[PDB]
Amino acid sequence: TREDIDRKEAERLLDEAFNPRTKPVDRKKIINSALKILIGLYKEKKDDLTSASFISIARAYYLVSITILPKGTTIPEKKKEALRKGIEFIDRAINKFNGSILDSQRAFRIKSVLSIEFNRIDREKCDNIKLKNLLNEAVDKGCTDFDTYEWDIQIAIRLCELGVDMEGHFDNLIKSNKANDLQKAKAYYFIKKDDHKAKEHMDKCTASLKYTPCSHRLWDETVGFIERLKGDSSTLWRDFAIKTYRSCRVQEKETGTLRLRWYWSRHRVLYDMAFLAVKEQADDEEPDVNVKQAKIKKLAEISDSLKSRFSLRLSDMEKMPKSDDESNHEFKKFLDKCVTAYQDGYVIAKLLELTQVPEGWVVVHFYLNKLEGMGNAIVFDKCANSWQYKEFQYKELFEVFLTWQANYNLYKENAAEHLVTLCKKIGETMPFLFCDNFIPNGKDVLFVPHDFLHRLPLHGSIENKTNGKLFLENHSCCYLPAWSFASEKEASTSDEYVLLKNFDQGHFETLQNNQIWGTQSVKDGASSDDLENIRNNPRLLTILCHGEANMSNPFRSMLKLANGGITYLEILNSVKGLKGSQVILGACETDLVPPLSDVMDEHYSVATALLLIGAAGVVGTMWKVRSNKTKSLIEWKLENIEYKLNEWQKETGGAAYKDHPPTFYRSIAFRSIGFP
Amino acid sequence: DMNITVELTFFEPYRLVEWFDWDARKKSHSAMRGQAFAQWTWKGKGRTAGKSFITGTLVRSAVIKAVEELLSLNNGKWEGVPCCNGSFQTDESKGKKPSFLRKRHTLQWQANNKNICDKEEACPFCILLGRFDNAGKVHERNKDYDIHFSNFDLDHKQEKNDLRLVDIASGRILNRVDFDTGKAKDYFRTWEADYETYGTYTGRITLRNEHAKKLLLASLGFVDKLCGALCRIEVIKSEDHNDELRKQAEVIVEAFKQNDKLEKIRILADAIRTLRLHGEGVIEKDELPDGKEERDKGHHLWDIKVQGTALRTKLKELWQSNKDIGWRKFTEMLGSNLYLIYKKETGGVSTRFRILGDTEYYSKDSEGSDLFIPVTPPEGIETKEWIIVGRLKAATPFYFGVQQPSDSIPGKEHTSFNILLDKENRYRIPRSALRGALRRDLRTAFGSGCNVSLGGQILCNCKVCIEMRRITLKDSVSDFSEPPEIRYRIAKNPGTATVEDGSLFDIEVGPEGLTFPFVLRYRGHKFPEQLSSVIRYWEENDGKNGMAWLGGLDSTGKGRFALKDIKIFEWDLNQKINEYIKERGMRGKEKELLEMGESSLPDGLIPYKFFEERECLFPYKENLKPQWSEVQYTIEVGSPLLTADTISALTEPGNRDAIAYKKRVYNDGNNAIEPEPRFAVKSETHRGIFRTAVGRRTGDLGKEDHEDCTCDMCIIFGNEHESSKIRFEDLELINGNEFEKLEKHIDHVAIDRFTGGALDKAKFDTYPLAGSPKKPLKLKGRFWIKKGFSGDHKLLITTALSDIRDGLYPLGSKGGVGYGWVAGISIDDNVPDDFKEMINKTGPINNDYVHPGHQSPKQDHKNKNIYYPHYFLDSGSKVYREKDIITHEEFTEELLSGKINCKLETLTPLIIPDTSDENGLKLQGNKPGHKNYKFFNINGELMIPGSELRGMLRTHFEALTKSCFAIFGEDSTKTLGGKLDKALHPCTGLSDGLCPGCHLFGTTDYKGRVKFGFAKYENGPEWLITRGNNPERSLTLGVLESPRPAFSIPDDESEIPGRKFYLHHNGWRIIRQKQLEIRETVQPERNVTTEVMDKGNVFSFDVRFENLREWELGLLLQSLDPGKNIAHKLGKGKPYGFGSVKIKIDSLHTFKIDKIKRVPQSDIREYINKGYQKLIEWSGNNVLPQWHVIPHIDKLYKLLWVPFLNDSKLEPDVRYPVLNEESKGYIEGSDYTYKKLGDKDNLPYKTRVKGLTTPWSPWNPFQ
RNA sequence: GGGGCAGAAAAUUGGGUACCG
RNA sequence: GACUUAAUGUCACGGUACCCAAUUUUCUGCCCCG
Ligand SMILES: [Zn+2]
Ligand SMILES: [Zn+2]
Ligand SMILES: [Zn+2]
Ligand SMILES: [Zn+2]
Repeated sequence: TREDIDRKEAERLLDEAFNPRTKPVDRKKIINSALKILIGLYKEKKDDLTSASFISIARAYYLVSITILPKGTTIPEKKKEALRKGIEFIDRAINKFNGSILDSQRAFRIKSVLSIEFNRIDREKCDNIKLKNLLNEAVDKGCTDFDTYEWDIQIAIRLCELGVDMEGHFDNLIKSNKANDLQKAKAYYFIKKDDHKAKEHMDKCTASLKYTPCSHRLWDETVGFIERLKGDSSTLWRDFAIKTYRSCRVQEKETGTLRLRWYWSRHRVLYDMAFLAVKEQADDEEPDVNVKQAKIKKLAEISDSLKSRFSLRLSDMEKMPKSDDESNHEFKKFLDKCVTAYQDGYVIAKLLELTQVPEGWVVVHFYLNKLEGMGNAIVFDKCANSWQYKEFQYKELFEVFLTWQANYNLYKENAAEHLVTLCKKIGETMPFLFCDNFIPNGKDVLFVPHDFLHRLPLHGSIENKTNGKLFLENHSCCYLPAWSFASEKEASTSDEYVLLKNFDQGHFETLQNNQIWGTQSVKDGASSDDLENIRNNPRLLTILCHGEANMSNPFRSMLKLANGGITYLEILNSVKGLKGSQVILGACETDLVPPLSDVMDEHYSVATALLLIGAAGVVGTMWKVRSNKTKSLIEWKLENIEYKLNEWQKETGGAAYKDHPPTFYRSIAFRSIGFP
Repeated sequence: DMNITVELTFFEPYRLVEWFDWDARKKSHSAMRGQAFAQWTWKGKGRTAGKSFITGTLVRSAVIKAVEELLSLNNGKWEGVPCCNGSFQTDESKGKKPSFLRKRHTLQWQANNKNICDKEEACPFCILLGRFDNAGKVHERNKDYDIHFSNFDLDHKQEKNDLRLVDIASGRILNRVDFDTGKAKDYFRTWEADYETYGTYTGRITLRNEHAKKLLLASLGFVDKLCGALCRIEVIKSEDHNDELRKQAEVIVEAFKQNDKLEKIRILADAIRTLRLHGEGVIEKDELPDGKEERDKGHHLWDIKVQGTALRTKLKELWQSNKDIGWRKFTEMLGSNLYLIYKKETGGVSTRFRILGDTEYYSKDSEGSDLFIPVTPPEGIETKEWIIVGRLKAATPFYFGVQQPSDSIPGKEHTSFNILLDKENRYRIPRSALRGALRRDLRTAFGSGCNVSLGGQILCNCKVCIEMRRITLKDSVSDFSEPPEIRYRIAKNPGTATVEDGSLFDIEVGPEGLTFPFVLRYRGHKFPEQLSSVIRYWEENDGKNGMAWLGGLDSTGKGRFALKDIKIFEWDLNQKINEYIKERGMRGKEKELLEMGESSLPDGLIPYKFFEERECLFPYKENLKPQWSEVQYTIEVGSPLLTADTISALTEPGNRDAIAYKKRVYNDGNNAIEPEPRFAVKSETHRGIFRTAVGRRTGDLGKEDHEDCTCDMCIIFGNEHESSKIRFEDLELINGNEFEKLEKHIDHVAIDRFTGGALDKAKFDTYPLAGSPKKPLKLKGRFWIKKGFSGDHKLLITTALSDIRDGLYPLGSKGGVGYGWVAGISIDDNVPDDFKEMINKTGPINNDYVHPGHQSPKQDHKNKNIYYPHYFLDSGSKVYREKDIITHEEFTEELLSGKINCKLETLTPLIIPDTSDENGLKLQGNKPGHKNYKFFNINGELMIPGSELRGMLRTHFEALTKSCFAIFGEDSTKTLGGKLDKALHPCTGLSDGLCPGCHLFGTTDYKGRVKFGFAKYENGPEWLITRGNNPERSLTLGVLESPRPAFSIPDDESEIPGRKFYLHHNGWRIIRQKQLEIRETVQPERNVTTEVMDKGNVFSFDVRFENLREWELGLLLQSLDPGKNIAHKLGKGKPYGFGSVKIKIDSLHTFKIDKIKRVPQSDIREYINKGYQKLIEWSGNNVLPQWHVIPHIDKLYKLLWVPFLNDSKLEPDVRYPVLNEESKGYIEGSDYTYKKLGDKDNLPYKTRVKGLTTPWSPWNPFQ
C-alpha cells in the first residue's frame, strides 16, 4: 500500500503537469519530480513492481519526451532516449501479463503512442513494419474508443496511413468531437478515397492553421500530409500547398517585433512544395497568358516571403542579449508563445508591391529549390511589363565557391585565380543574364538573391566566350536582401558629410584632414554613443572600423567601435537620424557574416540593419581589400556623389582579369546594398 | 623489387580501439569514431587477452599526406623531377568508393611535368599513390602492388603468453566544454595505451619501382602524428595480496564492531589513506600519536584491541606481512578494503541511477556531399615552423579530473574526486586539456569562434579552427611521484547554519609550485598575433602573474598555471627541409632543446627574434588582459584562528583533537617539497563566506531551489547552468615568522548544571594559531572578477567585503566563543579605482536596581553563622519550547543585530589558569607531581577565554529564563535521568522545539545567535602579592575534589534539587593565611599553585548578536548586568570564594540592512522592560522592573547578591564541614562535621534538602 | 583518606551536462 | 604468415571530465564527602 500511495502522489503530479493551464517551466520541474519518485520506487523494488506503476513510468517518459525541445536543426538524443526507456518500461509490464483487462488496453495504448512518436522522430530505429504490427495488435486488444480517448484516433489514422483497411472503423471515427480536421481529411482520403469531402476538411484545417503558431504539431502533420499527397501523385497537393503557404504567410506576419520566425524543419519544404505547385501551374499548358504572368509573379512573391525573415535557433533565442526593455518583453513573449504552443499540441510599415519599380529597371528574384535541386531566376521588366523565369543548377557553383572560400581564408589577396574561376562559373552556370531577351541591354539590374548566392559577385560575371565580357560593363548593378527592404521617398534633406573612425592601423590620415567633413561627430577613436548622436539625416556617413561576426546570432554581430562597439540590435534600436543617408563601411562583409558550410544560409549583416533604419544605400566591400582602394572609393564619392559605381569600377581597371587578377580582385569587391 | 622494414615509435600515449572489419565497424560508434587509431583484436576466447596493430592503410594515408605536403612545399617537384597533382576523385559509375572519404582540403600546384600520366610512364607521386597498378579495391594477391604497406605489429620486446588489455590500455572519459556557459556539453570515452613499454611497431613496405624511392624515404621522416601521438618512423637494415588484506580488514571491522565503535572505521579508512603521505617509519618506529599520559585507555582509536592486540601493533604485523607491495599500495588497498567492508556493513552501497539517459555522444554518415576542395598556395610563399619550449608552473593547487577506479577498465569508491596520474604515479597534464584551454583563449583573443560541431562534411573556416589545425601540442608528465593531498569540503544549510545531510566530500589536489614541460608547434606562413598574445597572457614576468587556467576546479581557484623559461625557435621549411627530415623535427627530444646552448642548435633551427612583447600586441590588452581583474586584500585577525583538519591530527604526534589546516608547497630550486608546511585558510571557506554574505544581503539564500535561476547570487557565484563570474584563492598566513609558539593549546570542558563539575567524556582540546589584539595574524588573499560586472554586483561584492571587515563573518570554527574574529582589512594599491572607491567610501550606563538581600542570616547576626558554599535553585519544571525557530538565511527587518561593548571588574581575586603549560612558572624541580600554572595569556597579553564568559552567561540565562538543563549526565546513581523531569531534559531535535536558552545559545542542529569575544586586560593592579610564596604573586590553593550527588539526593524517593550556584564571600583570605599549613599536611600532588589577579582589575569584551527579538536583547542585557550588588562567578575556586566579577555595559550598537547606531540610554530601558513582561507572561501570575516579584528570580538573585559592596562590614563565613572531628581545620566546639550533619537522627533528610534549596540559610546553628 | 574526565552526538556525498542541416 | 588491413580520397592534434557546495553546530579546566 506504500506503492499505491507513492503511485497516487506521482499520478497527481503527472495529471497536474498534463494540465493546459500550467506554464512549461513549472511543467518540467513537476514532471521530473514525479519521474524521480517513480524511479526511486523502481530503485528500491527493482523487479517486483506492478504493471500499474509501470504504466505511470511510461507515461512520465512520454511526457518528458514532449517537453524536450530541439535547440538546433537536429532531433536531440534525449527525446529518443526517453521514448526508448518508456518502450522498455512498458515492455516489462507486458511481460508481467495476466493482470486486469483494462490494464492491457491502457498498456498497449501507451506503447503504441510511444512507438508512433519514436517512428516519427527516428525512422531507422523504429521501422514501419514493427509499428504496423504493434498498432495491429493494439486494435486486437480493443483500443478503438474514439470518443473518450484522443490517442485511439491517432492509432487509427496512423494505421490507415500505413495501409491496412479500416472501413469498419470510419463511422466511429467521424462522429467523435475529439477528432480534428486533418485526421478527418486523412480518414476521408486513405479509407473511403473521397477527394470531395477531404478537400473541405483540409480547407477547414487550413483555415484553423491561420491562428496557431508554427511550433504546433499541426504544421508538421499538415506538411507531412501534403508530402504524402505528392508522394502518390494525387491531384490535391498543389491547392493544399498553396493554401498552407498563404496560412504560413499570414501567420508569419503576426510574429514578434523583429525579423524572426520559429525554426521547424518542414518550413522550407512546404515553400519548396508551394513554389513547385505554382510552377506546375505555369509550365503545364495554360491557354491565357494573363494567368501565366500572374503565376510567374506568384513565384517571385513566394521567394520574397521566404527571404523576409531568417529563422533563429532556440539556443540563440535563450542566449539573447538584453536592451530596449519593452522589446525584451516582446521577444520573451514570442519565445514563451512558441514553447507553449509546442507543448500545447501534445497536452491535448508599407511593403512596396513587386511592380512598383522605377522605369528602366529590371528585377531578378532568385530561388534555390532543395526539393528538385534547382535554381530559379525570375525576371520582371518594367518597360515591357513582363515576367519570365529560367532554371540553372547550383551544385558545381557551390563547389567552386567553397574552393574560393577556402583559398581566400588561407591566402586572402592571392585567391584571385580562384575568384576568376568563380566568376567564369557564375557566367557559365547562368547564361540567361547575358542574353538580350531575358535581360535587356543598357538596363539597370537589381538582384534579390537567395542563399549562398548572396556571397557570389553577380556583377563580376564573365560571359562564356573567348573574349569574355564582364557583366558590369553594360548594366548598373544593385543588391537587396529581400524585396520587403525596398522603400520610397529616400529624402536625404541635408548636405553634411560625417566620418567615423576607430582603428589606427589603416593609413587614413590624409582622409581625415580633408576640408569637406562636417561639423558634427567627425571623430578618431569613435564610439557607439557617437554613432547614436547623429542629429538629422546626413548626406553621406562613413564608418571605418573592423567587423566582428558572431557565428550563431546575427543580432550579436558588431562593428568594432570604442567601449564595446555597436551591434545589430543596438543599430536597430538606438540610432535614429540616418533616414536617406548613403553609408560607406570600411569593414568587409567576410568579417560581418560567418563563413558557411551548408548550401543554405540566412544571415544578415549590419547593412541590412542600416537599411531597416532607413538609409538609402550602403556601399561596402564583399571581401578584404587594402585601405588605398577604400580611400579611393571614399574620395571619388566625395568628388562625385551622383555618379554610378560601375563607372568607377570600369575606370579603375576592373576589366583586366586576364592580365592582372589582383586588380580584378580589388575592383569587383565593391557592392551597393539599397534600392534607389 | 626490394622491401624495407619500418619501425614506428611513439612519444605520447596513443589511442586504441577494438577491431571490427567493415560492417561491424558501422554497427558500433566507438569503432567509427576511432578509425585513425590502433586496433586491438581478441586472441583466444574469454575476452581477456589479445594483440594490437596499426593497419597499413592508415600509414599509407599519413605517408601520402606527407608526400603531398613535401611536394606542395617545393613547388610540385622533388630532387629535380616534377610531379603532377594526382587523382583524388573516384567516379561512382566506374568502380566503387575506396572505403574512406577525404574531407580536408587537398594541396595542389601548377603541374608542369611535360606529359600526362599513363600506365607506361608515371610520376613518383602517381606510382606512390598506386594509380596504375594491377590490383585495386579488392585484395587478390600480395604481388603486383607497386607499393605495398603491411600491417604494423606491436613489437613486444620479450616473448611471453598472450598480452592482456589491462596491461597496455586504460580508458578515460574526454569532454566537450561549452564556451558561453563554462559547462560540459557531452563526453566520450577512449582507450589510452602505454607508450613507455608498448610504443614500438614493426612493418614492411614493398616498392617495385626505383623512381619513387627518394620521395617515399623522405616523406617517411616527415610524418609527425599517428594514432593521436607524436611518432618517429625509421627504416632498419598483486591480486593474491588483496585477499589477505580483505581478511585482515574483516577482522579489524569485526573487532571494532564488537566494541560498539563501527562508525570509527570510516574515519580509520581515511587515516590509513593519510598514512601514504608519511613514510613506513610511522608504523615502524611508532610515530603514531600515543594516548594521554598515565591513562589506562590509550589513544582514541589507535589503541583499540583487535584480537587482543592494539591497532598499531596489528597494523605493524600487517605491514611486516606485506612488505613486497610497497608502502603506498599497502595503505591505499587497506583503506579501500576497510571502506568497502564498512559500506557493506552499513547497508547502503551507492546505487547511482541516471534518468533520461547518459550524455555520452560520439560523432556520426550523411550521404551525398562528396567534395574536392583544392588549395593552391602562391608561388613565392615562405612556410616555416615555430617550436615554443617552456615550462608550466602551478601558482595554485591544481586538479585534473578523472573517473573513479574500477571504471577505467577497457575490457568491461573511497575518494570522490581523483586526479589524473601516470603509470608511475606521476602527475599528468594531458594534451586534450592544454588543447581545450588554448582553443578557449584563442576564441577570447580573436573575439569570435565556433562551438565545435562534430558531424561535418565541410571543414569549419572560422579563425580559431584555421589556426588550431596547425597547432600541435604534447602531453606533460611531472618529475614528482608523491601522493596527492586530500582536501575536504562541506556545504551549509542557510536556515540552521549547520552542515547539510550528505554534504561531506573530498578532492585530490596536486602541490603548488610543481613544474611541467611545455611544447607548442606551429607550422605556417606567419606567426599569428593572437597566438603570441595567448602565450604572453599565459607567461609571467616581473609584476605580471600567469593566467593559464587549466583543469577543473577554476571557481575555487584551482589550476592557474604560469609559463616560464620560454624559448621560441624557427625552422625554415623551404630551404632546409633535408635537415628537418634528418632531425625528425626534434620530436621526442624537446627536453634537450631547453638546456641546449646557442652553439649546439641543429642546422635549420634558429632563434626567433621577432617575438612581440605584451604592449605591442593588438588582441592582448583589448581582449585578454581585461578578462579577469585581481582584487587582493589582507585580513587582520586579532583572535585565535582554527580551521580544523581532524584527519591529520590522527596521524601526527601531540595527541590533539583539532589542529589548524596546513598546505604542501613544492619548490623548484630543490626537488623536495618544503621542510615546514604553510598555514592557510582554504579558498572554499572564504568563497563560501562571500557567497553567504551576498546571499544574506540580497535575500537569495531563502529560495528553495536555484535550478533555472537568474538571481544576483547565481549570476555572481554561478549555478548549475553557468560558471561562476568570480574565482577565489587561498588566504595564506604571511606573518608567521614574527611569532614564538605560533600554535596555542586551549582546552575546554562541559560543566554539568546540577553537580557543578565536569561532565564525563566531555573534555577536549584545541590547537589554534595564537592571535592576540596587540599581535594579530595577517592573511593575504585574492580573487578574480570577470569583465561584465555591473555597478550593482560590484556594489554587492564591496558590501560583502565591508561586512567581512566589520566582523560579521568570523573565519574558521568555534566563532561563537571568540575564534577567528576579523580585526581589520587592508586593500592593496593594484586594486582598480572603482572597487577602491566603493570600499574606501564605506555614557556610564548603569542598571540602578537594588536587590533586598537575605536579611535573616547576616543582617541580624553579624559574624557567627556558617553558610554552605553551594546552594540549589529549583524551578517550576515547566519549560516553553518554540517551534517557529528564527532562521539565519536573512537579516529580518523586525529583529535586531549589532554588538555590545562591555567591561568586567573583579570584586574578588580571579583565577583563570593557562593549562598549555603544566609546569607554568617553576616548582616541579623541587617536588614531583605539583601542578602549577600561569594566568591565561596569548603572546604575553592577559586574556579570558570567550568560552568561559559564554558558559557563565548561558548558566545565568537558562536559570533566569527557566530553560532545560543543557549539559546533563545520566549516570550511576536507577539513573539521574529517571529522577529528572522530561521537560528539563536536553533539547534533541527541532521537532519538539527549543527552549529559550537553546534558542539563543544554540544546539547541535541549530547555531546560536550570540557570539562572545575574548576579554582583554586594560587597567588596575595585577598580581595579588603574598610574602610567603615562591613567586611574590600566585598563592597556593587547597584540595578541590569532585562533587557527590549522594549528599544532595539520598534515600531514592527524592528528586533532583536543581542548578548549583556558589555564594559570594571573601573566603580567600583563609587560604591566603594558611599557606604555611597547606604545603605541609597536604600531599603536593593534590593541590595546585595558580597565578592570581587582584581585585579592581578591568577587562573588556564584546558580544555580537544577530536576528534578536527585543525581549531577547532585553534579557541578554539583564543577564549581563542584573543590577547593583549583583555579580557573577567566574573561574577557579568558586567555593573558596575566588572569581566574583561585575559586568558594566559600556556601549550598544545596532545596525540595519546602512549605518551604525548609538542607541541612547532610554531605549535600552525599553528593551529591558519588554524583556520583563515576557517573564511575567511566562509565569502566569499576571514601572522600573522589580525582578524579585517573580519567585524564581528572587531566589536566583539572592544567590548572586554580593554582601560587601556598599560599605557593609557584612563579611559572612562560608565553608565546608570537616569530616570527622579529629580532622585538620576543626573549629573548637562547633559540632560542625558531616558525621554529625548527615546521619538521619540529627538532620532529618528532608530538612537537609530544604537546607540545600534555600539560599544563604545558616548551617552551623542550622535554621 | 581519596582524585576523576580527557572527547560525545550528527553529516562521510548529492545531483547536473548529448550544438553537430 | 594465418591471426589482422585494402589502395586514385581517414580534419579525430574535430571535443578541458566540465558545473554547483564555508569541516562545521553545541560545551565555564571545572569541582568535596565516605
Ligand atoms: Zn603523375
Ligand atoms: Zn571552426
Ligand atoms: Zn539563484
Ligand atoms: Zn534546551
